Amino acid sequence: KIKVKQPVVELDGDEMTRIIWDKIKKKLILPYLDVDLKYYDLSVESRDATSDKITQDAAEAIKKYGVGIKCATITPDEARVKEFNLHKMWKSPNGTIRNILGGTVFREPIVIPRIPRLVPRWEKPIIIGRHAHGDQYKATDTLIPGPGSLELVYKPSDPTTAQPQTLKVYDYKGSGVAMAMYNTDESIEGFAHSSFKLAIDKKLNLFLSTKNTILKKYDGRFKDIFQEVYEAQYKSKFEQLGIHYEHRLIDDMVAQMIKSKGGFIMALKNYDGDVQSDIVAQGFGSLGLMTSILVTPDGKTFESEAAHGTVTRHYRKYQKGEETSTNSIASIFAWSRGLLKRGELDNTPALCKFANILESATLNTVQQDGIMTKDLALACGNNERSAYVTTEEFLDAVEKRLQKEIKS
Amino acid sequence: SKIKVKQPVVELDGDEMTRIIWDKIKKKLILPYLDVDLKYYDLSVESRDATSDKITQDAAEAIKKYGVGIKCATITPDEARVKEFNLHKMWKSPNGTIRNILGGTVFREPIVIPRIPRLVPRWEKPIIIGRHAHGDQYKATDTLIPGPGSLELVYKPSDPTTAQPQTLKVYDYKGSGVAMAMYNTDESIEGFAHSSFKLAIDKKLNLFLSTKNTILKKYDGRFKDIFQEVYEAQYKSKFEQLGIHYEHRLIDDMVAQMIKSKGGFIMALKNYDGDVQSDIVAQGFGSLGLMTSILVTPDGKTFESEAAHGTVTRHYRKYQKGEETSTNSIASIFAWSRGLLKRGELDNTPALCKFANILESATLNTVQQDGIMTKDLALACGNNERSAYVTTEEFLDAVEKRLQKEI
Repeated sequence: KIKVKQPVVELDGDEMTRIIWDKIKKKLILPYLDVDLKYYDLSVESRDATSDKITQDAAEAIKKYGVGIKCATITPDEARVKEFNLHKMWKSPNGTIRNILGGTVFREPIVIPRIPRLVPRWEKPIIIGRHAHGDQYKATDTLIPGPGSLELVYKPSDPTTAQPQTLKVYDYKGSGVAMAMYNTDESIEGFAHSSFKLAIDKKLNLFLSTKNTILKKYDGRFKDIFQEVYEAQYKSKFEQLGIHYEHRLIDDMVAQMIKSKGGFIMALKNYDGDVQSDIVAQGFGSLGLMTSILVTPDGKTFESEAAHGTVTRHYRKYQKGEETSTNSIASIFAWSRGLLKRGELDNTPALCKFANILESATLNTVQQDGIMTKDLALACGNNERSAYVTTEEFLDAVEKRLQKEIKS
Repeated sequence: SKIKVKQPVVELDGDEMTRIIWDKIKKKLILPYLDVDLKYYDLSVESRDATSDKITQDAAEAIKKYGVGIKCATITPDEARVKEFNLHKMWKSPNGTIRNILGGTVFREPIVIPRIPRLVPRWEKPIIIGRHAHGDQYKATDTLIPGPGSLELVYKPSDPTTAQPQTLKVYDYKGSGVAMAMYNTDESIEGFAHSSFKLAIDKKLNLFLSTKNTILKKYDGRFKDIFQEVYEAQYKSKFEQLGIHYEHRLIDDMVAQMIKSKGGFIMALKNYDGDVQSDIVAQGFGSLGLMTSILVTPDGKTFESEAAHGTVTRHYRKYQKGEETSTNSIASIFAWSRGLLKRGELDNTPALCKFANILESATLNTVQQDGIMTKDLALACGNNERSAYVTTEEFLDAVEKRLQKEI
């Protein structure tokens, strides 16, 4: 058994992804690793009970130990709130964790050669650096009942060092909606730093995307700080490596991305990184083939998460005792990438090496042995029922592939 | 000879290379065949500067006065542009100003030339984006925060009897940063709704509203709620009879699904999303240039047909030196034809609608059948050599030649 030097923070999730999660742990991880798992249950029932405090505790534990691994959770809506006697419509646990940790959520596709790419030219991986902090995800929005004035008001704590601002937003002549959001220079700076370090580390071109021609101050800040940071510590390293940094308007970027062959990093603001993430994932093959990892600017805190959401459809079938074919690759990779970041901080090559053949064994099950879940089988245009295996059958096959590739 | 257009048309001139092809189109493909009174508004950078951007204001009002506006691509100035042009102020995007004054929805769909390869192979049917043309980030107030302090969204109602004042805490800064507020009205969302549903019925297509209502529960919730209310009130029945469906989606689901789809549906989108996604769609179908963009109003009496692909100076700079140029004009031609189509529909002038359809037909056949195309479409087809494409003037000459035949 490989000794993990430091404990790992484990965040458990909901429904089908939770059922899959437990088997990954007990079969693909625990048998091979002596690891101290700090368990935090982020299920809807656990969150509702603790009044969502568990999410905060879990986030703070990741801050303490350095590495967190998270299972897919459900963000409750009106429908689920009514069915599962929920106190309120609890905020996204991912949003809460991201806000506490801050930084950048790096998302890139899990490339399986056999899978058809919906955007054929995309040969090389596209990495998305989604700023994890604020904007829409920490926004204040409200209904405007009728005619009136809307104002943005800033009051400095120290009126001697800074000035007050009362900016005219809008004069309503009827009912409508109003929202305000924010971000800090500290957070945008960390976002930049991580974007530049990954570009250097992975030898790729970096593109920041905003809309600074429309939002001159809010987006211009993203552009200015990035260029500031680039000139501060990264100019030489970029020139020596032969890679380029460039700011573009979100129009050019997304368009040039569709037209490209891939092979570059797109640093995106919280919202854009969220939307484009799925475009990229889907373009490369499927939503279920994408890693997602939160990194802090200091390079010591990590949160590896299962990107794909859990479908209730598969869960009910499972509760009825019917068979399921839910992919577990995203969940498996959540573990492996988390275990990698753990091994690099602790300086444990055995752990690093283990996580690599774990990934290798999972991908080879699909690529080499043709054993896969329904979604991939269909993506390959394999309409036969005998084309795919069950949820359980897939995981068992990966277990045996793990055993095989460990000994060879 | 020369079809008589009853009502005058408002024309907005633009910048750089697009301005040059604009004039070449007008003089060769438009003026020789129509008796049009063109209300001319120069929306170039130098023109807007000199008038302190009031010419953009004038043009928007003219469009509302007459009904149909045809606009050329313009420069939205930035730091570099201010330096190169000696601008007095970094003028707001004219498009934003125009759309704010007129309101409504901008409809965008690819101009499909089957010979041109699709970057998203499965896209066999046009995807139409219905972009909300009103507020949000295109009428927002943003600012810089120098240090620690509070940030509040303050609302004071005009009638303190029907509404309560709102003072909401947005943030307490512990450092320097950025703040911004944006808005939208129910009246504008209702117009967005009506335009979207009407189109879906007109074209017999499924309609999907995308939103981030899981995060912006009140703001984005209002979009979903109004659309749904409008659907049930006067469109649900019609949709069911046609075998089409309206559905509200999360922006995450929709784009992923769109990329996965075979196409052939309308995508109602908020201002920002419409801007971003329409360029993705245009690109996926083959070329960013091959795209129509027309703003409509809920009442059905005002239109703004536009060229939305920008100007891209790299060709204009070659025009300055007297060098050769191969810029695509299909988009700018379609801006005219679509405008005149709306003009013809309004005036009940069948001969104009007929001329506009032939103009489109000729323009497209020049590429599809005869193989005459500009540098950009040639590279899309996958041919690097020079003899693969023609010059800017050559393409327009070819279109004109084919225009004269099909008449």
